[PDB]
Amino acid sequence: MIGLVGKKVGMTRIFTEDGVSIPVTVIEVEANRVTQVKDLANDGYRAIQVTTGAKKANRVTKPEAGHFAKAGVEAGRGLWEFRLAEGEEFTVGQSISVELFADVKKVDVTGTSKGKGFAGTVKRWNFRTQDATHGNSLSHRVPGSIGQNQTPGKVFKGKKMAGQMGNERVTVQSLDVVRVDAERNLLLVKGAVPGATGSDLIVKPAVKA
Amino acid sequence: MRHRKSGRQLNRNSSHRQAMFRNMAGSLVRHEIIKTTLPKAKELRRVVEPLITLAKTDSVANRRLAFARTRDNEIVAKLFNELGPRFASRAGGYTRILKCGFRAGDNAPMAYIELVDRS
Amino acid sequence: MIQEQTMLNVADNSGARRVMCIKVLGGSHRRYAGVGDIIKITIKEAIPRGKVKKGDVLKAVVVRTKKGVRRPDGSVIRFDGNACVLLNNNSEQPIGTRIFGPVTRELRSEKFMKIISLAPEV
Amino acid sequence: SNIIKQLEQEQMKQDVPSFRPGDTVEVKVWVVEGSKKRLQAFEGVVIAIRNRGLHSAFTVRKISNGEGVERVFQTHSPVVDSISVKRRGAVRKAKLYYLRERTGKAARIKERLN
Amino acid sequence: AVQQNKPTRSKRGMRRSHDALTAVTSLSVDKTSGEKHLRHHITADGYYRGRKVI
RNA sequence: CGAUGUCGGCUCAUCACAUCCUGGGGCUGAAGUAGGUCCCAAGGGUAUGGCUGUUCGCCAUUUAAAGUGGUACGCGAGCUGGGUUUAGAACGUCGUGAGACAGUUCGGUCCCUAUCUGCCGUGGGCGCUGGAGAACUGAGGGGGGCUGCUCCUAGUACGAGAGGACCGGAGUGGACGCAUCACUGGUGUUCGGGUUGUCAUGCCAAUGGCACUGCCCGGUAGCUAAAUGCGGAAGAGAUAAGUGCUGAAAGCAUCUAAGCACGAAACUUGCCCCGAGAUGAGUUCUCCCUGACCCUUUAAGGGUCCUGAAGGAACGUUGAAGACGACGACGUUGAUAGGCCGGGUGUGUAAGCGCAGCGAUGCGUUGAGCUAACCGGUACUAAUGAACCGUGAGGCUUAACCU
RNA sequence: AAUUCCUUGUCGGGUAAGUUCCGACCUGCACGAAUGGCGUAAUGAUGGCCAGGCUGUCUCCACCCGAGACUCAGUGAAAU
RNA sequence: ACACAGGUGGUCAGGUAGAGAAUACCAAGGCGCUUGAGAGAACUCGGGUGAAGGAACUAGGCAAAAUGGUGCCGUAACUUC
RNA sequence: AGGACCGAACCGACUAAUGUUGAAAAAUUAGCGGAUGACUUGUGGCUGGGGGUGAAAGGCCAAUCAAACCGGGAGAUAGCU
Repeated sequence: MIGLVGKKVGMTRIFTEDGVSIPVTVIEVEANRVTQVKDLANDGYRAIQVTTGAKKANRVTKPEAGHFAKAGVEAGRGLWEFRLAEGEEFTVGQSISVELFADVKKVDVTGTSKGKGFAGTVKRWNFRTQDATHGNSLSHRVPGSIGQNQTPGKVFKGKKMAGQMGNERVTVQSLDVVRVDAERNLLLVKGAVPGATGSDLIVKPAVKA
Repeated sequence: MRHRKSGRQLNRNSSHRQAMFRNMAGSLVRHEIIKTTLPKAKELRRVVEPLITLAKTDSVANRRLAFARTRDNEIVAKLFNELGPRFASRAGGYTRILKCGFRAGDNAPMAYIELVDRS
Repeated sequence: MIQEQTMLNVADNSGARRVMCIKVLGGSHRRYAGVGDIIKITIKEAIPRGKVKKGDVLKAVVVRTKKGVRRPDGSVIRFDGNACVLLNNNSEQPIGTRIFGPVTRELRSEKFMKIISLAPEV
Repeated sequence: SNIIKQLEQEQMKQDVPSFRPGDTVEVKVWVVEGSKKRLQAFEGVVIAIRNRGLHSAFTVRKISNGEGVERVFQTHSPVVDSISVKRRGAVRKAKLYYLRERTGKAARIKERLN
Repeated sequence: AVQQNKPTRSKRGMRRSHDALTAVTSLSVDKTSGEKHLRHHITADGYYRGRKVI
């Protein structure tokens, strides 16, 4: 089944009547108007393309507006693509709302993680800090040794040292749903999702059986 | 890692930062013009503008609070008597930024500060 | 939230007064002990004629802690001190015959029916 | 984020009593065991109140069997049933964490009578 | 921490490829005085976007 | 020997399999449970302390397990310097003596700003054959592959009893990783308060500075774990050791010679991420340019005027993006940033005035005053009108259609 | 035992666990009486051990304030 | 060798708190140290705080943390008293 | 009274960190010991190389010490590089 695109309102809690304080993430999912439908004849594969949100009419470029005018679809804030499975079908310009998730149980959430910039080996790979005392000099949070001697005489590919945190796509799998409400265009999931408040997300049904 | 963090440190001590912004904000009401560096001018905006709207209402409690900052009596009477009634209609924007290039000593990007009432 | 080398109070009349936690059984590289889980303790100070003496190695369970225990609604129940209850090393049954001070509710299990019945409160 | 504030407003319980730090507060909390549920009392002095919308909470310190027991109480949870102030204490702070080290006559809260 | 062989004038040249600056390539004109000044900056004699400010 | 730094420990690992556990199977002097042995299997995981400088070792207590080895007995331009093994001093012993004895004993300076290879990230230029904005396909590459305990089957099969299953199903944990701040919390020298000493504002009062933020008590946002969710799965294909069906060679037999079916955390996938420099440079959609004139030793030639499109660049306001680049949002057809209004939070009832008290003080206004990064708004200020790069329909040959 | 190689001698104490420490035995490789022997109150920036308090030493780090590192302008080396 | 975080003998010495030439803030007096402006990465140096445990780290409580003043009460083994 | 006690100047250098092409050819920072005595310090003098001096390390004798520095024999010698 195809997924949707939502925006992270933030986080809150839901108080079940039995007494469980479920932590819940509120994902604003405005209805995804379909901008493009692809098939096997000219693309060689089956996928649809949606948009959501509202962009400024001046800032949308002429090729971007030409794509939206062809689809008969008002301009959104972005474009995303979902492959269809066997048996699914969609038409260009049709809308898809929250109510697709009114019967699914587990969903997968995809987003770009919170960027943290250059971070050390202690944070990037949970390297244990050396002795803060007992003679130790200028080497507390350094990664220490990085390789062996003359054989091999080199550092292997994929070796863990410091680098860039965040700002990459990360999928969290098998999150339970709590509420579906197209009257508020909302969606409720137990747990935490990547990204900050107001970020972009992709919500798909879980492939994890 | 500066995530949603506001307020520059300007490579100085915190008390020195408060002391500079205490002194130079007193210069803004004193002469109505300063050519100074651009980052210092942007956060003169963050300290002077709450003071004048605090000086928009005149009371003995407000004068003492306006004396705790800027620590000068002549500044306090100037703040309340003139710019009190002068800025009673302004909803913010009490000053403006006018870039003026760079220094010659160190190439530091300067910019003029300017209360918009001055003509 | 009890680890190795931890001094612990005692809530029964087994004879101990201050005990030392030396192991957290139930898992390789396990760091901490919550509430109602098996730990191995040694006795550091005892009354003269209790059921146990100084320097014995036998198991115990944690019934109070300063870190607390999280309720499913988000509440937490924490105490001013961390206290334990002695058990026999092989039968896992409590050595003492009384419980001093309240215990929590998450000890309610088939192994600990004796303790909560003997508990004075909660 | 008016979507969030409207969302928590539904599960916002309508009536909570007004209390401040220093008040000897009686709390009735539901407890479920087996197939039955019961109402359990909890007396003590409140020492720390966190007001934050739906996530508001307050912490009550209780002396019991010679030692101290502390709770926090998610005010808008269905688990807590009734809150009743039994004494209006007089304190000079919004947080009373110094009661962890005062016991007996030292841990004496003057009433407020206001 | 010490170099082992002498680099050439070529390898210094490749490292100096990215060292060149860039010109302004566009400096704006005040509406009144008509003189050329940096964009979003005041002019030489005290003009900015057509009003005298100094 | 015109220098290749030693043992041990810390940090970081990587590989082999002669496998410690988990996985599969044969035989058993294998009733079951639990083992012995051997074969296949390198995916993943594979202790904490006491003693000693120790490797090792013993001991206590865990664990499913606490594997064996190579990597300059890995790793000092990464750390330590406890030992060995400098110069001081002493004991025992040898020597007449100076001195000496991997015998003991106490103390005893470990430098380097990284040029190249390597690796981790992050960019500029050019190319991909008119230019540009997007969304993808997927070659290829990386990450992840751990596991106990309890319950049901069942107290069944097996067993005289003690005991006690496989197969399968359900739940809940230990460690590891990812993500997050809704909860509990930590920090929070930009918020509020208490207080000592001193100096200053003329003075009382109220404040400000300094004394590590003077010393503290709380605490917004952000970050953060000790906090909260998720994961490692199911399945598929070909298989290892192994288990077979039919069946000759070789009238029998045989898993094999023809053919056919099973068979494991390995392998190929399924899961997640990167991914068209994949120079094999891809696919799809959209947008933009359809004016002339000369010069030549006429070529995918050169030049002049006019045109300057789409898009991009630059500037400014900037960001839960960020070392710088880069990335994202906005520019008065505006909420991009700051101020302001209301709120919320935090601190705790300001200052002033009035009353009581000789007074320190307490009470009324008053849950007051003040409030940072938070929420909802609000053009008040700064994001200027313009210029700059980018071109004139895009080569040759062949083939199929439209004619 | 500043001396004991075998040696982590043996036994007891301390510890859950003690090659170090304390007390004892004497099989003193290779103590021993002014190149002093055994004790010795007090003293020691002396050596070894244990305990209370105390804590980021540590499990295991997390945040913050300042100085560099990073960007811009000016000057501007070195080993090799 | 430097306009160098070093070395160099004597004299004077106020206010408050303080026993004090200690120390903290000051008076007279002298200086802000011959590169600045930003950004608010890793990492290094100097510090502040901290859940729970409190030496489990390590050769070794190294370092850090903790104690601190005055008066009064009271204070053991041992001893050359 | 005390080669007394605690603690500044003053004298010194026990531990750690930084530094180690340093600010410095031995220092800075936080702690540390003595601090009326075998103390410490200003000025001048005396003791010289197989010699001085040494509460003794083979230490100090002009950043040089198991025999100073400068000049000379001296272009010592070198079966070695």
